[PDB]
Amino acid sequence: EENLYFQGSFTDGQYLLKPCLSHRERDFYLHIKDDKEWTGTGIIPKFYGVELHEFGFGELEFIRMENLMYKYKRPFVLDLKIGTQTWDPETASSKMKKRLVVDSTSTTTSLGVRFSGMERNIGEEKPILYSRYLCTHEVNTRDSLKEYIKLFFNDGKKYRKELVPYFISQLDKMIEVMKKREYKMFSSSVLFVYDSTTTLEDKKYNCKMIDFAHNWILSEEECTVEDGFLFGLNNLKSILEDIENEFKSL
Amino acid sequence: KIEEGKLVIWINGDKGYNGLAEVGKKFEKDTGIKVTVEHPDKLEEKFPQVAATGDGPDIIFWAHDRFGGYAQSGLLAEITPDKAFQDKLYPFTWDAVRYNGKLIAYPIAVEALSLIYNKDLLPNPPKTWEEIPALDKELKAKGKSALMFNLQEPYFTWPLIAADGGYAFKYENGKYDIKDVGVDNAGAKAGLTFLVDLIKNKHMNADTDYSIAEAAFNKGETAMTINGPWAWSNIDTSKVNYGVTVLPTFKGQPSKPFVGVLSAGINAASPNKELAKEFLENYLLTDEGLEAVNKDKPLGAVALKSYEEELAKDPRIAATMENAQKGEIMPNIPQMSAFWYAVRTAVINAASGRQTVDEALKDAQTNSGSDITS
Repeated sequence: EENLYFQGSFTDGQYLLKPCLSHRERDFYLHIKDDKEWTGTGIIPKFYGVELHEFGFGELEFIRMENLMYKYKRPFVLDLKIGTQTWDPETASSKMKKRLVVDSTSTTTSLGVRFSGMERNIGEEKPILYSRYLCTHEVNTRDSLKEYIKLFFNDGKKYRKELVPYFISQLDKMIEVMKKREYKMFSSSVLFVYDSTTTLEDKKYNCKMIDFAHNWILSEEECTVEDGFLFGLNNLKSILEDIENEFKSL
Repeated sequence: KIEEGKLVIWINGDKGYNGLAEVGKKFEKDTGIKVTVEHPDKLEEKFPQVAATGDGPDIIFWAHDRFGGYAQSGLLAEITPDKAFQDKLYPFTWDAVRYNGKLIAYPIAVEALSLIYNKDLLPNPPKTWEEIPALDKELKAKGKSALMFNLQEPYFTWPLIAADGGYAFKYENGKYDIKDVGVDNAGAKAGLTFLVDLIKNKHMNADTDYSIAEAAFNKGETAMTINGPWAWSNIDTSKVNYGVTVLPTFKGQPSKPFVGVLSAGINAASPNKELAKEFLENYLLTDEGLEAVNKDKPLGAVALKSYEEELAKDPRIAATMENAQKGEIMPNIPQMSAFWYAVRTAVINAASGRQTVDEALKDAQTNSGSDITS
């Protein structure tokens, strides 16, 4: 939704404090907190609990989450929004027209995945930031999405082709859980991160599903519209396989 | 639904509210207007709730930082002191009650941290932070410590962090620039590093809090503490022979405590604004008005020059004003809550050793700019 994932979030060492804009994300993490298919598989961030915090206007609700980039020296971050639509039954009618436009002009409709922002830290320079708004003109084809994902794997010196198998393995795990069709997830993302200083002795990379502000728990609530999530994951995997093959010449 | 033709005043229960009521009785004698002083629990929370309806007190007393949020929501009337009246109060206290360019409260009292020391244990307290490690070594050998103060709350640790150049939000053009935060510059790193080394070198304990530090000082266990005028009456009961003085310097530069200004704001919904102005300017903010309050519970230092000059014959009061003038007015802007969270988190994480100073202050920089509009 309009709500950027890290907007209003706090960093406390190895944790993030993520503000609760609604109860959906909170309720999702509480719902799966004892389910092994979610918590033992390394596909979502670790969840530590709900907490209230006062910020000068009254107490706000936050969830305490794993900081996936804890101690990263040179972070690389890519957010890909997953699904064939980024609106759901609760989306305001006033905001419907724009979602319908962006979903069709981006790769959301065609692939169930779209570029949602990137950061590259490319030596000792200021980070290079790549806006989500690139998705509707610069990253609006499968080929351009593949090129931008390859740029994510470009650490400024070389393509980090040795990391790609990890990302494919993670997507495979996400596909296996999401095949069960127990949730619908709209406007959620797969977050790709690594520290370019990562080595075999100190592994620093991660791929997680995140941003569950529009998750529907189908055992507790009805949601008839389709999310296209599994379709998005399959297409993303296909792109990563293509990248792996393209990196073979390196 | 505020009743016209009377004044209801809200002030915290630890203030001299019986003294303020005596000023209210003097007002009633002259004007025939009844003044009611009340001290309800958590009034600082109640006021924004109750004032939003359009009911509650005519006048509210609280630290100036909180009044910025009140003025943001339009709960405070613009005050109209003429030039003559403004000249009766210290200029810096007016800077504390300005919000969006307009004056929104009358300054009453000024508070700031000072160095409090045990004269028996240390008749010549140190002028610099740098000499405290050697001093602690000497005192430990005699069975005491040099310094204990609350390390859990950034209000207490910030004066050292800011000394060599740390700051919260850049102030210029009468305005705070919230995109320019000074928690992660060379100065802040230097200050926090010195603080952490004090802990590493066993001159302070990371877990020392308000209660532990106060008890220790008041029992003669430690030579120094850092605290404000609110703490003096407990030390008075303890029979420790103590002084209050300028905070130590760091790298030859003064420690910079945040200055709090107890202020009296006027409810924007009050139909008694003229009555409130007459009360505050011509009854309360006079030598006789502040004395009445001070007699009940001491105000520490005050914004009114004429009465401050009398109070400052007490060197503890002179010290409070000295440290206040070397410090900075506490910013009144909503973003301060993010800053406070940031510094609190950074100090705890660095002092505990789970983060280095650089790591902790990098996160503080980020946290200070977090978009807290929920």
